[PDB]
Amino acid sequence: EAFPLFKGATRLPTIWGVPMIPLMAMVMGVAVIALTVSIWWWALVPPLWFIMAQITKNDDKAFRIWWLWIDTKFRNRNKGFWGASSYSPANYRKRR
Amino acid sequence: MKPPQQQHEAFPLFKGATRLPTIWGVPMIPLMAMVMGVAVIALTVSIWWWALVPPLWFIMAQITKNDDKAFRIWWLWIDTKFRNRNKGFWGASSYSPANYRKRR
Amino acid sequence: LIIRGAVEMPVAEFLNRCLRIGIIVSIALAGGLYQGEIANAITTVPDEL
Amino acid sequence: MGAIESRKLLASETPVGQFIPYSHHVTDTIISTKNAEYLSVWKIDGRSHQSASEADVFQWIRELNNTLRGISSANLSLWTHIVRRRVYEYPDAEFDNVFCRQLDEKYRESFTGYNLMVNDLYLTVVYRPVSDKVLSFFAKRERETPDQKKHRQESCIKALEDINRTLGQSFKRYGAELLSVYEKGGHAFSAPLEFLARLVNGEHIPMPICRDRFSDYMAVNRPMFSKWGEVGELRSLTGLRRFGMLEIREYDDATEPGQLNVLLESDYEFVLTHSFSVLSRPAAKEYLQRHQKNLIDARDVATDQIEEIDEALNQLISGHFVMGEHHCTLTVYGETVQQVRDNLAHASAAMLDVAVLPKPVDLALEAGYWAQLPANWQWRPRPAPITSLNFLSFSPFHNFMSGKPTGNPWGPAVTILKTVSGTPLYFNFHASK
Amino acid sequence: VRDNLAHASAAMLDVAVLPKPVDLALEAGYWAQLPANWQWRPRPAPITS
Amino acid sequence: FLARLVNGEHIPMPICRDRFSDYMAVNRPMFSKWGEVGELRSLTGLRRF
Amino acid sequence: GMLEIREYDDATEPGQLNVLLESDYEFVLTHSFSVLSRPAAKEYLQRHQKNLIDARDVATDQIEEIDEALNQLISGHFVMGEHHCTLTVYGETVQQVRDNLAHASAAMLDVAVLPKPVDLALEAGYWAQLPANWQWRPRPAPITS
Amino acid sequence: QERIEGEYGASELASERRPHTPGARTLLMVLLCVIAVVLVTLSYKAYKV
Repeated sequence: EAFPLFKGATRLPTIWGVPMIPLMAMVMGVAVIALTVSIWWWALVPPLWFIMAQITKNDDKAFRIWWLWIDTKFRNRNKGFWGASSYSPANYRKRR
Repeated sequence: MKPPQQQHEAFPLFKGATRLPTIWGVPMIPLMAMVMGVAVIALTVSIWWWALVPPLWFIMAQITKNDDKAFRIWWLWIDTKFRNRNKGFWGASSYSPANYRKRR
Repeated sequence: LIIRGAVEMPVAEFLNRCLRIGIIVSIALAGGLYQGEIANAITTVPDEL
Repeated sequence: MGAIESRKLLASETPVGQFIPYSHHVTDTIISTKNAEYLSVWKIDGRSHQSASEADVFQWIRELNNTLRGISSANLSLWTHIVRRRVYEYPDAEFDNVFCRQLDEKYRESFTGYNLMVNDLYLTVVYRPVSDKVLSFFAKRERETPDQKKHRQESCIKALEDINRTLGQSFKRYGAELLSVYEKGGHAFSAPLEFLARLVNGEHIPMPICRDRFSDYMAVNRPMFSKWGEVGELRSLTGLRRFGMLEIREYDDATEPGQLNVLLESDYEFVLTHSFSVLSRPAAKEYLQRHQKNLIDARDVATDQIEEIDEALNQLISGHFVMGEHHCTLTVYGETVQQVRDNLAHASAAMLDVAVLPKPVDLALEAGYWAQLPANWQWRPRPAPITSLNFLSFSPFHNFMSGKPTGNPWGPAVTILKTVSGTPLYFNFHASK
Repeated sequence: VRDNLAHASAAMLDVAVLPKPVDLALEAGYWAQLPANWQWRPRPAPITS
Repeated sequence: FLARLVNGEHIPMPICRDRFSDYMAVNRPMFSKWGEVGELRSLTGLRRF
Repeated sequence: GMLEIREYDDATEPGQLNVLLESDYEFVLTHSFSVLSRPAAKEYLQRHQKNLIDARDVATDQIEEIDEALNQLISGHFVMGEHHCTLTVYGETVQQVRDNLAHASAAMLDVAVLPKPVDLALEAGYWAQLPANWQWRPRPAPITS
Repeated sequence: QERIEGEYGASELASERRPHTPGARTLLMVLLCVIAVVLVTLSYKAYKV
């Protein structure tokens, strides 16, 4: 009698089976490469695009976790001094 | 007597049992053994001898299809009851209980 | 990625698929020996005739 | 020549230690192994099967599978062991009353020609640190610093101890008892080692905890296996015991609950065996996909083909069973080679009665006999993957009630009563908790 | 705390909701507990009410 | 309650003359670089989560 | 027929297997103590500890005990040596000899020692009873004094 | 001049290490051995052509 749960969960808006935001990141990166070194380099698209499709199909929301880690635990400066990433409780906003 | 029986409610058992990973219908490990053997023959006597592949390969396919795990039994026998040295002296293959590891 | 996060069959499927891709790519890249085959054809004609 | 040949033949033997994968007790309930595969033994008082509705054994299997599927790590394993045995431990009782003496002499006279044998079930849930054989192929060669060896040690001990707690809580109605070290006379006597030694020796030799690896001194009976045959022979002090192994290789379109009950009522003393090397969900799904592909590469059978494997795969993804590699080796014990063959034919008839076509093991007798000791996958003759529901249907831990002959608070059992089933009950007032 | 985490994982698996310990987004999750923080949630997956 | 979410303790939070974001955390948290567990360095004692 | 009593654990009683002094069968129970020079004992203990360390399973109930004994040897002042033990029960009927062996095995399992029956080493065992027959000892292993 | 006794120093979390599945190293090494011999033979033909 359990209330049905449908597997439309985390069926993210995907084109070709890949979410918009990370695929746009790849488009920007490959465009940068093409404009920087050589123009033959829109062949870098299909390999990494296919690997991203295989990553997304297995684990639908890997990229959100990636971005969260990159934004927070990768930016925090004094990881080495404390032995761990820490944020000061008292608000030292560099003011006096 | 009649301990619990079936009434078509029995838990299904599918025949994916011992459907071993097979290429062309033959398991990897024995087919690799045949490849090694035929390669040895080809490198040893003559190079016309990769025609020795299809006959024994087909006989191995017919063996595997009938009895899926013959080769594991073959290897187990070869490793254990064929290696044991004093089969003749005892009248049977026997392993000493006391650990005589040749030490003193 | 497969050993950390993605769907994987570690030893059988991944190694076997990598082997298939590698063998096919190696054969296809053996085409880089084109002069060998062009000479093979140009000499197959006279030897037989 | 005639003098030196003793040592020459001596030193040129393969000791049984090469085939027994055990070592020091690491925890009072867990035994190590040369490959560092810690295991524990579970003595089980299997619940009755005769006195229950047919649907209720289904319900028992449902509960048992539900508890299993929570903890069935891809690193697990199971060896059930229903060691049918005859009772030599029931001392004749002294008496003073003439009326009582007459009554007891008459009663024990009434047992001439009766199956005096008691079932003894078991379970050894094993824990390999690493599942995939391909990486373990390297791991068997590397060198590890002692501190990380210790780290693996506590990781495995904690994991297996959680498994033991869960199984204990799941066997509340099965009267299970985890076997553990007990001390006799200022020395450590192992409780599991006696069972595994019974597997090796065929007797019950009380195994002490000495200062060596158990593999060195855990076999006190020189076994002998025939060159061309299915039967063997154990040369012991108390007498020869000839054993003839057997093997299951052909299932059917059924996993009816407790189909292997017929070997409980046996007239022949044996040791059944099982194995369930729990298997990863991707690998199990691949095996089932292989069966699906093979089936669908054929004529379209109406129902056996399509919907059955539809629901099979959908359950497997939805987490309702866990496939595993399985093998069952009934080994009958006997005193003469003709009699053990007769018992083997009887057991084959019994298995064929319940639609599991058995074929006696002939070339791999020694491999099978070394495949009974828990933590031996490399010696199993025919591991064939099956559904987990199905394995728990090949070992529902059914058992006829038998009671405990000795070890009671007062001593020996008070009386022995006829049972309509046939297996005798060793009556005693003191029940368990 | 790791022992308790393994216990909680066993408990959740008992009721058929496969849990996976958060490893890369520990800090994002820990900042996703305070109400009015959607930008920090690791895995928002739509479900029926 | 929300401070209990942040701190791990029950510190009675008064209404002072600032934004709550400024003075609502009295425990310096510490998150591991590679892991799932952390540590709250407080006066009354460490709490690992 | 014979029995080889190979025991390593320190005895519980100062006389452990003295249950054999009262039994219904004859025997000649034999022990040898071929001493080891002190450096040889040190080297043996070191090699044993090393080979126990360099294994795939860690057993801290063994390594620490052996390492305790290694410098107990220097300071406890007892000198080690080789030691084999063999019990040669006599009889009249061969089945009677096997019954004697079973009785002795039980009566020594009662005292926490496990007898290992002798099957092919009997000639070596018997010719090892003579003093100065070091060569024919089946499988001696070092034992504390 | 030494760290002050009985205080909270650096974290105890830096002691954490990522465990390795004890098959990855050996088979990874052998896989790279075979792929490398393929690639070297391939560049042998590359230069030879």
